[PDB]
Amino acid sequence: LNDDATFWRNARHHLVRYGGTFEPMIIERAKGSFVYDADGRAILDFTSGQMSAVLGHCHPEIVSVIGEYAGKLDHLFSEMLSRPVVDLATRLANITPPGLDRALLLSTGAESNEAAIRMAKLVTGKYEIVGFAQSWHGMTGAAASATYSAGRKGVGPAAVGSFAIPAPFTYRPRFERNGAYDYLAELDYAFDLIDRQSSGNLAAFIAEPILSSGGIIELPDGYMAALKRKCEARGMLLILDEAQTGVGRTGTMFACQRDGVTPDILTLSKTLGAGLPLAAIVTSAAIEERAHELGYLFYTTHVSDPLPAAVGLRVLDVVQRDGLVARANVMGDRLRRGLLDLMERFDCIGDVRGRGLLLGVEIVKDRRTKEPADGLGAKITRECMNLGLSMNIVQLPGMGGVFRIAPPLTVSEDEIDLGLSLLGQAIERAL
Amino acid sequence: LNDDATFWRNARHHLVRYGGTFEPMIIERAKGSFVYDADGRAILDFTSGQMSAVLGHCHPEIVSVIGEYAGKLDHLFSEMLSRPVVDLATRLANITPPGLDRALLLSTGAESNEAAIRMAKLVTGKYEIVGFAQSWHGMTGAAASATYSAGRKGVGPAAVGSFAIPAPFTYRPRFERNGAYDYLAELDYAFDLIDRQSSGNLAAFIAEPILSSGGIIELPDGYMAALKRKCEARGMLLILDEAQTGVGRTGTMFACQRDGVTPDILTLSKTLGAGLPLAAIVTSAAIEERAHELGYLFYTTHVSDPLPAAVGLRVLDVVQRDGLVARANVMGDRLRRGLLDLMERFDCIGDVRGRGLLLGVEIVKDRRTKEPADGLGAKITRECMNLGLSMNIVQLPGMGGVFRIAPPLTVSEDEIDLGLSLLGQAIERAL
Amino acid sequence: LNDDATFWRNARHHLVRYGGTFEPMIIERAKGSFVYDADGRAILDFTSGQMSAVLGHCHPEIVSVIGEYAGKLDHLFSEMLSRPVVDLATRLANITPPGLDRALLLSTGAESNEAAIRMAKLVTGKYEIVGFAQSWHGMTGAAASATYSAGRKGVGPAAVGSFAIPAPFTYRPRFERNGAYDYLAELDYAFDLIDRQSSGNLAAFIAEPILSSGGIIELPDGYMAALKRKCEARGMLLILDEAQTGVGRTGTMFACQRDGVTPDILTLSKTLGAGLPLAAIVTSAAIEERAHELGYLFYTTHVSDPLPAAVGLRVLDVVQRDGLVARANVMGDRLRRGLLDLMERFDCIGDVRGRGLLLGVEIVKDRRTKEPADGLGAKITRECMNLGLSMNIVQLPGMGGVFRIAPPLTVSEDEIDLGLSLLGQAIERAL
Amino acid sequence: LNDDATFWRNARHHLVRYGGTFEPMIIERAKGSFVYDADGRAILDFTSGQMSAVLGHCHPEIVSVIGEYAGKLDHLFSEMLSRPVVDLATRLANITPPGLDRALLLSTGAESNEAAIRMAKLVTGKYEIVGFAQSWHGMTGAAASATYSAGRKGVGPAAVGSFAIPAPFTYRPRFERNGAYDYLAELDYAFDLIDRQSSGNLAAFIAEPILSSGGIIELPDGYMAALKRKCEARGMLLILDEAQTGVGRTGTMFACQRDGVTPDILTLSKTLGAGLPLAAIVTSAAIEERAHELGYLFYTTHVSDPLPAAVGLRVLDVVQRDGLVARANVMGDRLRRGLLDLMERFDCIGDVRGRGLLLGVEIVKDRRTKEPADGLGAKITRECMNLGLSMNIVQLPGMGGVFRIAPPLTVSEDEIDLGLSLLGQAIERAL
Ligand SMILES: Cc1ncc(COP(=O)(O)O)c(/C=N/C2(P(=O)(O)O)CCCC2)c1O
Ligand SMILES: Cc1ncc(COP(=O)(O)O)c(/C=N/C2(P(=O)(O)O)CCCC2)c1O
Ligand SMILES: Cc1ncc(COP(=O)(O)O)c(/C=N/C2(P(=O)(O)O)CCCC2)c1O
Ligand SMILES: Cc1ncc(COP(=O)(O)O)c(/C=N/C2(P(=O)(O)O)CCCC2)c1O
Ligand SMILES: [K+]
Ligand SMILES: [K+]
Ligand SMILES: [K+]
Ligand SMILES: [K+]
Ligand code: NA
Ligand code: NA
Ligand code: NA
Ligand code: NA
Repeated sequence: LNDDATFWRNARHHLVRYGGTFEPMIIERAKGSFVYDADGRAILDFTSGQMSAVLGHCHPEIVSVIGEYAGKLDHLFSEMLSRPVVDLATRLANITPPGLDRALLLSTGAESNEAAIRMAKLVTGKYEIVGFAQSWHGMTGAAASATYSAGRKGVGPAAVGSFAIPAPFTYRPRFERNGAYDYLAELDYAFDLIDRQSSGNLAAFIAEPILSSGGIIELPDGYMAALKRKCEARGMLLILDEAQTGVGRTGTMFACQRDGVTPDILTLSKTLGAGLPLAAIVTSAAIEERAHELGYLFYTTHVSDPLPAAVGLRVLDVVQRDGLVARANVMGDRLRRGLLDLMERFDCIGDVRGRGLLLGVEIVKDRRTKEPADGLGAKITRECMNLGLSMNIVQLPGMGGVFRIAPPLTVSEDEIDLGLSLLGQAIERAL
Repeated sequence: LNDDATFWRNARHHLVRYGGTFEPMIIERAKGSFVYDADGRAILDFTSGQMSAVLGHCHPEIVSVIGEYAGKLDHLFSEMLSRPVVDLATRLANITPPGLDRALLLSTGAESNEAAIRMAKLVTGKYEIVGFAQSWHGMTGAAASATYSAGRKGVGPAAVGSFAIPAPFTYRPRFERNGAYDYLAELDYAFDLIDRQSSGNLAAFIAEPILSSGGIIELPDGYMAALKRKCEARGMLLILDEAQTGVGRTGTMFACQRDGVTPDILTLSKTLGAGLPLAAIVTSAAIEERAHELGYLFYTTHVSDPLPAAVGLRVLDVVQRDGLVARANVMGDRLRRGLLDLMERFDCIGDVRGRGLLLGVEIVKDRRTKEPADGLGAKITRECMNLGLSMNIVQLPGMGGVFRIAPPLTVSEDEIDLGLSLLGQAIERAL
Repeated sequence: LNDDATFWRNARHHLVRYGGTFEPMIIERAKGSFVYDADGRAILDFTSGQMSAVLGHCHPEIVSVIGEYAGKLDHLFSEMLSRPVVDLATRLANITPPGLDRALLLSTGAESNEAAIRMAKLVTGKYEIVGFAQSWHGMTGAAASATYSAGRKGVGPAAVGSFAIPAPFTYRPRFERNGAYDYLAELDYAFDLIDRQSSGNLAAFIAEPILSSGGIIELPDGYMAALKRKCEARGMLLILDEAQTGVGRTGTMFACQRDGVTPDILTLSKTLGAGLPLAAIVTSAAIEERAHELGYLFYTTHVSDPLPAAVGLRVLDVVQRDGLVARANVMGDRLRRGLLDLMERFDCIGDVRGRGLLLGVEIVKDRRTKEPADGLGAKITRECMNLGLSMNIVQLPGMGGVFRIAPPLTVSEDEIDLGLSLLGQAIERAL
Repeated sequence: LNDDATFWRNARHHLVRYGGTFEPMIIERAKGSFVYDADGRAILDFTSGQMSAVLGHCHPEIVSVIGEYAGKLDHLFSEMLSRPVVDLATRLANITPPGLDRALLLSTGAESNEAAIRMAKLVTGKYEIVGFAQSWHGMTGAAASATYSAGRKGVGPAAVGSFAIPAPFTYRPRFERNGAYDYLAELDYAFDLIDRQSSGNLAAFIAEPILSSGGIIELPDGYMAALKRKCEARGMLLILDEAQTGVGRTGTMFACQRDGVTPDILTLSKTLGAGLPLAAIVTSAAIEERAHELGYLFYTTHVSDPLPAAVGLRVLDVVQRDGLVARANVMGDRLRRGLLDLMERFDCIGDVRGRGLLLGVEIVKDRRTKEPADGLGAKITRECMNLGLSMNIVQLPGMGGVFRIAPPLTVSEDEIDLGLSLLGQAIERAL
């Protein structure tokens, strides 16, 4: 059982609480698209752990490689090179778009974002950063200064030069030009305001291709491209945060690949390490070169460690080989359809959005009003869990709560169906 | 060979440079107190990788556990608990001093420091942070704002409310009270200045028990304790950064254990993960409780992931079981003695300092003057490498460069001797 | 003549340049609505000096009082009270709206704004300030941090916590709700963005009732009132900057009197000192009381100096007695009509706006396009000067340049006509 | 009488309290070295109003000039030049040292300091400012960020990049080098710390030649000069704040004249306007030129207003003509001697310091201990007042309270004697 008093006792005595609430169970094992509690109950992992496990849990390939390096080459002095590093770095230059030539291998997403940010600041010699008002980039310093979906309060001033502008949001639009949502005019209007506040030290814009924590918000048609133009015009880098969208989750190796818009720095992590702590940034040779001339420094314990590098390489391998970017499209499409059927069935479902296997479902109380349904989302979620489906809903000011659905790229069709089912039941049972 | 042109070519085309210079070799394997290049040359790892591998490389225990969890329980949604987490958290409450009750399990040292810092800020409701002027806490946001040994330049304003005061440094003292180094009066004098600059929002003081990157600078007798008193008097937390001093490196599980001075938050990482990416903070139940009331948030992909948790637990186990804190004292003492013999032999050796197996050697040009010997340090280092001993020297304004010597806690006596020897030769050959 | 080489020589050798360009003449005397050059040429002062002389130049009443105190009571230790101070302070409590009870007497407008701002910060215990994106509050610290019409660049970071939102601008509207300019919805939309960026430390909103330097932009119907509501809802003070709108310039003693919306702090200066250096802030007894409890401090050399206090009292007197707030309405109305006739005559005149004797004229190249007419404004201005009429045009990104017309409240009708004429000619001659 | 209830009533209802406490009297007139209450009691003004009236109160010369311009040329558009301006600007280039060529004419001391500071920032392109830990520069933005004697608390973050270092203080020394106060080594030591905290954006150092509000602290022999060297070495401007030391108060036109060390920008105000609101900054032609190239802007209502300019010119005149810088030396010396006699008489007098007519008297409880005498200072002061001598004591952490004695440069010998007497009595009567 899940009731080990000792377990819960220590848990209560010795854990720092760091947000949300602990799931009332004890996970004892995980494999593929499931986790198993202490009763051996199998739980369908519709979020791939914390939105990371694209290969699923305990992937035999990973398990293989992990072992190899653990026993062969684990960790080294940060000034020593090894093959996994150069290989992974090289693979990355290779699978990313053109213009992305050199990589730096780290440990976390926020870390990856801090590296990028520091780099833009170094090469521009400026420090003002602009993000979206519903963004998430990490808990640390700079990444946190640019995160607006949450965390801004009660912990001192943000970094000097922090700005946000609204994310283009088709589902809940607020900028009309001629009786229609002109999100491109919204962008302009936001930028002028920014331009008016700047001290003249705009260094970069950071953006998630699809805002996840922000409620699965997809940058609409040509926005990304217009955005790059705002940056270029201002002598700013555009940094694309692909912690969750990267590595084939949206059914392209990299989301930025869909818009055909290549950023100045691309950051990776969650899906790169597929559950393990490995991250990276990728920049142009020109940018890398100037950073270097200017003395760029981003030296850590784990930068360039062989074991993690090895793990990411294997992940990229397996993804490539097992043709998982496409599987994300197939399954995603299988899932969307189901979500849309449910939506047919249930009025509380106000929106089915997202891409590939990064889908979002927006719970509303009234389709015409899109009145957020209060408590309803929490219910569905509670219910999914009982029914044995791990889910995640995010709730920001102004919108219905959103289910963030992101199963493993390796998920099966039945697993999808199974999931779609538990969900159907959870909603039925929650109304 | 180490000349694989392809290797070096890609390395040149695809790596972002992030500080220092790449060692001209290709590390192909590592085991125990050695790394091996592409020729199979065995290199004596006198820094335990990047000052992390207390168990040495590829420790069979680690290799065991790594495998287990990789294939059993890897990564989970951050709201799900599992045993390694609670166990490690519990172990930590247990082996740390009194007053340290609850832990948070993360991925990196800077991450660990950011968590701590944010926590102090949350509970004090203030934001000014004070560190030592030769500190190192990480590359990220807040950790970087409090790092003064380097990195402050060319990357925008530091965080609002950043201060430093000089570290008590016996080897090179600058505050005299009655014809003697009154480092305790220095502390007072520094604090008054701080008090005069504060906006009245002093939240914490952060400190390394022994400044490593800063040149193996040990806080002298009663300083730590006086320091805690400065904090207490100001309503500030004292955060102790034990990324490298922790986990028995200085011959106590935790350096703060030596002074009998327990901090408000203790951070751990490097030696905790023993090469793997795992970190932690530990605080009092009272502090944890208030943080929680105030909504403390520090939510990451890898917080509470079972695999890393598992790895740290095993590390603590093995350290305990194999009685490595003591081995650090034995070996350390074996090494110090040798360093002191060399010092007898060579005048360029102006100082042998540090504790346990965290020793520092300060290169000078003249003992009477303690004139830093220019280029000499770099030479010795170059030479050690040829002789097959990996070394690390750090150089700050005002001092001779310092060798940071920190072999694995598992190192053998011959390995020590061997090392002491290569060093003797490197110096001979460098003069 | 105006060519005194010596004069111009020294002027060139010994003056720090501080913006704009020096008028090529030498002002030798001033009286009423004119200044006279070194040739004795009379220049019609359509801006009342630097938008200050509501009584005109060298007002006999002022000249009287100035003398009195100069020879009777000039300057005192800031802890000594005298009658002019208490009288003026009292007069102010008396003529200002309800809710405004206590005054602080200073020297400059920026000074007045800094006092207010510091006060809001003290009583809220917060520090984030929000202004309009085309505002002007002064050159100093905080006033400059909240000034967005200009000056933000090349002089370091602005104050921590600085924000702006767009000013409601009917002439050039950019926020449409249902095929119309919903400036009230714009306000909401701006505030949400602000709310999303705040660290949770919103202390105040500062605003000019009519943006002058910003291009004579009048807050439209009910905006001010909605704004106050944004502040109230957020626990923020609303500070109204009436440096130029105050003291009857807009045909009400205080512009805020028109909307029937009373701010938490009101600041005064330009028109208060009527050319002399005297300023003030006025707050509620409740606010004053709390500031005091919290130790409010704003101690200067000239706070509470009798001479200036005396001068302002006399100004208020004379304004009252000579019924100048009304004269501002009469003359203003006389002037608007003329401006509108010109507008009839000339297409380059795209807008006649403002209130009382604070009128603005927006030069455009095409009425349909409202394309700013480039160089045209500068011409008209040059021409006015030749014709003997001192004018002022302000030019911000996105708009035609604007003439800021603000003659003395004491101006005569013929003087108005005269002015309207020189202008008619200047435009004719500039096309 | 001083009891006008109405007076006190309104005073209570309508005055914002802004620091300290109101003197319980009603000043009705002032002339020469006295102010007179409502009973006609004559009070000996030992602080020249708020340390401003070098000509004394209601100086007939001033009264003359004030009238002239009031009725002739008062205030103008900031782009119009007139003779008083150019004349005063020229006079200033003339009486100041070499290297000081161009002036900017403003209204207040803080204003003057903000102009200077902004200028340094513009020309260095940097923003970090360093001052003394017991400084006073003004209540506004930047001036307040650099003021450390008080005001730092409860009003938000200071400006980004604010630093202080300790002022060299012979009376109460805390840095010993070889059994002696090495204040020059203190300076070095402070600067290294600063160097370690800087983001590499040191723009200027600001300093009062003698810290007044800070307790009449005179920069010792060669310090100023060493300081200039710190700045030069760092590419920083040295800005000298001479609000009170300037204009012959210390018995040199400008205190910096004594050390033969000329700053990059010199600011003036208090004694320049001799009670009226007029200030100025003076810089080198080279600096002015570069500021200008870079677009320097510091545009105010009262910059370059003829009336105030006129008043300062007259002040400089009269000072020159009436040979008041020397009178400051004579009288000062007359006063010091008396203070030293008192000191002979009373043990509570621990220190007689200062220069010219800017003397300070430090009250202590024990000469050997220099234990600040608590309440004693306040007593003496209370007593002086009863005896009819207006005095001012300032009290900072760590020192006895200090009387700041600064009578008019025009003061007479008997007036000095008279003062020395009331003081003798006040102390007698306070013990
Ligand atoms: C006290 C402390 N706290 C946090 C950190 C940072 O942890 P991490 O960079 O992994 O986040 C470190 C990192 N130490 C070094 P080092 O091992 O060579 O001394 C990593 C490369 C240069 C600094 C550290 O000493
Ligand atoms: C775009 C992006 N960048 C960096 C990060 C941070 O990476 P990390 O916290 O590991 O440093 C994240 C983290 N995402 C979450 P999520 O998976 O539930 O959305 C981690 C828990 C709450 C935010 C992220 O989405
Ligand atoms: C060196 C310096 N610079 C600027 C200023 C500020 O000028 P102002 O406040 O008029 O702007 C001052 C003000 N001095 C006092 P003081 O005369 O009692 O010492 C004004 C009341 C308390 C501080 C000053 O000493
Ligand atoms: C609303 C407001 N608040 C404070 C101030 C500043 O007061 P001051 O500069 O005297 O401190 C001003 C100054 N206005 C001008 P203007 O008269 O030409 O518009 C001074 C020259 C350019 C800006 C102002 O409009
Ligand atoms: K490494
Ligand atoms: K996790
Ligand atoms: K005063
Ligand atoms: K002017
Ligand atoms: Na590429
Ligand atoms: Na413990
Ligand atoms: Na009123
Ligand atoms: Na000169």
